[PDB]
Amino acid sequence: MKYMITSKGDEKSDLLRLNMIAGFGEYDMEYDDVEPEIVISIGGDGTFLSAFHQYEERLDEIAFIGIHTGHLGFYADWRPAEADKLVKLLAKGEYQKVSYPLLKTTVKYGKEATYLALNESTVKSSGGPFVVDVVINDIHFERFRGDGLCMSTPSGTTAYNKSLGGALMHPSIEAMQLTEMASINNRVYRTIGSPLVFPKHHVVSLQPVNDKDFQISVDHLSILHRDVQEIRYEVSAKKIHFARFRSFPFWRRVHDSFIED
Amino acid sequence: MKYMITSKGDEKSDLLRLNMIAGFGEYDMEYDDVEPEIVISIGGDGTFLSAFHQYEERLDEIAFIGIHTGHLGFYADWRPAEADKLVKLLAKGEYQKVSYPLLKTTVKYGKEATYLALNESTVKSSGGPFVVDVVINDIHFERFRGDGLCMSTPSGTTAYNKSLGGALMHPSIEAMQLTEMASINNRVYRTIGSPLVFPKHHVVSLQPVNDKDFQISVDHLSILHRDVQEIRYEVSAKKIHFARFRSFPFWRRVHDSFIED
Amino acid sequence: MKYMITSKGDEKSDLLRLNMIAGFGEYDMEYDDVEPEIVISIGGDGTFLSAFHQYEERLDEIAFIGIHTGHLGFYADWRPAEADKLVKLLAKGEYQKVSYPLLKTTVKYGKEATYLALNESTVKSSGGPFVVDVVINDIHFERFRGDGLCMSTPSGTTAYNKSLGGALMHPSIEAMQLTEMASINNRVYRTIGSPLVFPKHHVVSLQPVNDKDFQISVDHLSILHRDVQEIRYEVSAKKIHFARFRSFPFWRRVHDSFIED
Amino acid sequence: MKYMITSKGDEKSDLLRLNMIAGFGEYDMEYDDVEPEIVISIGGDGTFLSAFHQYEERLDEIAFIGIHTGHLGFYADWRPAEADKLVKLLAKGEYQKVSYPLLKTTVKYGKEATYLALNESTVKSSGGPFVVDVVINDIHFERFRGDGLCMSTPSGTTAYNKSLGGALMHPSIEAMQLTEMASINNRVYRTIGSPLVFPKHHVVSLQPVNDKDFQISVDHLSILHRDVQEIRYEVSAKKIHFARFRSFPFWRRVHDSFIED
Ligand SMILES: Cc1nc2c(N)ncnc2n1CCO
Ligand SMILES: Cc1nc2c(N)ncnc2n1CCO
Ligand SMILES: Cc1nc2c(N)ncnc2n1CCO
Ligand SMILES: Cc1nc2c(N)ncnc2n1CCO
Repeated sequence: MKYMITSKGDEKSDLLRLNMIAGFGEYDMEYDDVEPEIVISIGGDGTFLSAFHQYEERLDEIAFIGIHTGHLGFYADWRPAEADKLVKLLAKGEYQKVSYPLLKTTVKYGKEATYLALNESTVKSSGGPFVVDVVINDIHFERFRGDGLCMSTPSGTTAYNKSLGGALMHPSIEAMQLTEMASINNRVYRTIGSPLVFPKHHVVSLQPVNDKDFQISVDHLSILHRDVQEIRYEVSAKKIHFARFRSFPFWRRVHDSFIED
Repeated sequence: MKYMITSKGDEKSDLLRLNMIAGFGEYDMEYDDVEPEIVISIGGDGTFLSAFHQYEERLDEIAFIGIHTGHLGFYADWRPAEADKLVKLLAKGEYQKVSYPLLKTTVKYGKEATYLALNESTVKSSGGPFVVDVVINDIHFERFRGDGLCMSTPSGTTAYNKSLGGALMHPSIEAMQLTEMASINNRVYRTIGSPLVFPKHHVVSLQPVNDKDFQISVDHLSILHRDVQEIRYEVSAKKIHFARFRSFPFWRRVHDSFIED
Repeated sequence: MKYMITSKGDEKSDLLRLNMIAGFGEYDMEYDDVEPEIVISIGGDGTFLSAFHQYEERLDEIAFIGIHTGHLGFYADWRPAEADKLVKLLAKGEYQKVSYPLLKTTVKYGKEATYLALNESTVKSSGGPFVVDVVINDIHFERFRGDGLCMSTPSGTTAYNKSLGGALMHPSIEAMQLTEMASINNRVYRTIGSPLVFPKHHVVSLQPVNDKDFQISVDHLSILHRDVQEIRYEVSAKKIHFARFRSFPFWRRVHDSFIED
Repeated sequence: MKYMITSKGDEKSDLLRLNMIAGFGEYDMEYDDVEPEIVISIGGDGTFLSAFHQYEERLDEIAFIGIHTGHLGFYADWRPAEADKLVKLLAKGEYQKVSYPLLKTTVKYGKEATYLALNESTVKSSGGPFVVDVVINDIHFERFRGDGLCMSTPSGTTAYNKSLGGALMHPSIEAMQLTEMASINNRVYRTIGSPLVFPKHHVVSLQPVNDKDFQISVDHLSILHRDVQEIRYEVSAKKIHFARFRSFPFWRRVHDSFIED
């Protein structure tokens, strides 16, 4: 079927791309980077992240695959030596697909803007103090003061979420996790401190107290939004689909990345 | 139908119990503490915990209710002033039921012993050093050295799990969370550090490295087990059933307990 | 002697200032905000912080006093009701002085710039990834990757240092404490994680690995420095001098601010 | 002069001991394990710890040296290959001595008992809940509820203190650090959470609220004390003296143990 391949841009990732394309030339596979059904990422998890956001409007028609030319990644989790076996099983098809949950972020102004995140979305101040009221399912939960907040996907829990003390969630759990950044807790300002894991259909909204300008990141895209009235987090109805050609368990992927390999 | 009421044992909880029983006497309600369908706990979350383990072999035939004579609890979450309205709606029936996940703990010896936990199960050393190999789904994940480990239910995340840095999970998520106690991480011993959230059907097993004696707790029951070969954690197939007479959201219950009320 | 008074600028702090000045008019006290020997801060700890940096070149000739028109502060630690008793004991003199350690920050370019910090100095990235080599006493200690680093004074440990997990140090200890911000620790990048407390004459230097641009803060002053070659931290030879008119222990000040008052 | 050598008891540590003794036989050195002036520990930090407590009543007449037959230790910080160069410089004398601060622990009953700690002293419950009032310099600081408390020496900060989130202090700082174990913080029970670093002459006392029985550890000695009325912590007037034959900085020792070697 139709396929395309992105590359980190360095020498080793470009040459591995040209080899798979040539290998794909020996099968009924059409290269099409406009309406592809297979998207192969060669490089790292960041290269995978860019491939995800390049085709985030066609998520239900694509099965992603990641190849890591460097260290092992949680998304680019196949060694370059498996490329020739990869193009082989990709051309036959009949493979199985695995789906991971995504995070929807809505930004309301004085107008709206929606985004999808494969890892996490963070909110910080535009320079001054960061103060937001945290509203869970329309119930005011807390007034947060500190550096910022981070809402992570399940598979995103191994990224920025881990550095903030968040838990690692298996990606089969449809949920989202909220962690704090350098919260100030004293006699008069109190946060929950613990990370919070929210299930599907739970809406977490951040509302400004004074400053209405926040530096909002979604994966590696960080944009200063101005005159913000609300930031809404919830598990997305959309899922990212992976092509599965063998068994590489998430917990094993966690072990290899943080314990030793 | 059949019902029973447990009490913390102090004066205020005993008198509230006798009042509900007398109120129940005005309805078609038979007091039966052998095969009850309604179990009312009056006191605190600990009183609720004892009521749970008193009838853990009849979990599918019972809807639990907790009344807090002291501070608000996550299980005993109804004020004593709601007792007369409680006995009223309990007698009519037609109420809705809410189910929370439970944790199964299996202990293997040189023989087996199984337990159910409403909050958490912890493992510690019998005095010496605590060292276990952590095996997730038959894959060796890590060798843990430290004070001990804690596997928490979703609703149990607000108890001991919270004190160890674990996240707070909404109890509609069928999962279990593993946290570390004072892990030693250096050049040669490394743990994941982050809490781990496991979905249904994921089996986490602890295996001894040297000492085969561990102090194992299950909720408030702590027993020294000897000649242990394995400790297996997994989400239980059984669930605890609550009677729901109005709306008291979990996140609201979290706010009232840790932010302010 | 010579004195001056700064104010937060709001109504209550301005009027308390005019009252103390009028009270000072009944004594041999000359108002001089150019070469003062007494500097009174009325407002909050931030107002005190501005008063410190306004006269940081005359630190050895000044005894500072802070009055809090709002909540209790660690520097502005005297209630407005003590103002008339304050001006009284300040005019007589013969009071005792207390000294707190300060932090010296040196920035080297491709040129040098030095600063003094009463609370802390932080280093972060100019947008991209923050990576620095940490060199303690000319010995390379670690390569830090994460959000940033914070070096705190003893009295500054109750501010940003506390939010990052740092310890609270009694200000009679001449030392400085370094804490991490959202460090990434995996198989290939490892930080110490624990906060580090350095004594006098220990030099901690940060050196760039790739990006030479860092957003450096010193108390509430945050400046983007460009083409940076080194950042040097060490306990300053200078100390801030407080006027002591009664006993308000630091640990008591910690209790009142974080436990309850 | 007079000297003695302790050994871990395994084969490699025993043989290295007999070699140094034979090497000492070529010098004016008398083996005396009753009134030694040199105490050499061969094994690990635990072997060093036992050597410290074996001669804790003669601390001012002894210069300790540690040799690690296994991994590098913070006290046993000299490789076995340096033994022949060690016995050489030890016999000549004229070496320099380095002193580290120690922690004094006093236990009051309904009678008193005092102890010295090279690493730390911990207090925990005898099975039930651990609740103590924390009194700093006769001022009630907090009511602690949780697993227990740990007061660490400067050099002890790299041991149990590190696992609890405490900071690493350079041992030239005469101070002690208090850390919390799994504290419960909610609406009604609040602890400081942050570790606390106390200077010389600051007295930290723990007082029972209900249970008067506590499991108290001092380094590796753990004893159940009964009918306890008070536990007093303070920096000891005594110091441990090390023989210094070259330069092995503490921060370098920290790097080798936790970063990589
Ligand atoms: C892009 C990315 N996604 C990640 C993830 N889900 N878990 C761990 N690491 C990750 N990275 C590398 C930058 O943090
Ligand atoms: C018995 C109990 N269960 C709890 C829970 N699930 N969350 C918070 N607190 C709890 N308690 C009180 C003792 O910790
Ligand atoms: C200006 C300031 N200094 C502080 C300090 N040393 N400890 C706690 N709080 C402090 N504040 C208030 C802003 O954090
Ligand atoms: C006996 C000992 N003392 C230590 C110390 N001061 N720092 C790190 N590790 C240490 N050990 C080994 C057991 O934790």
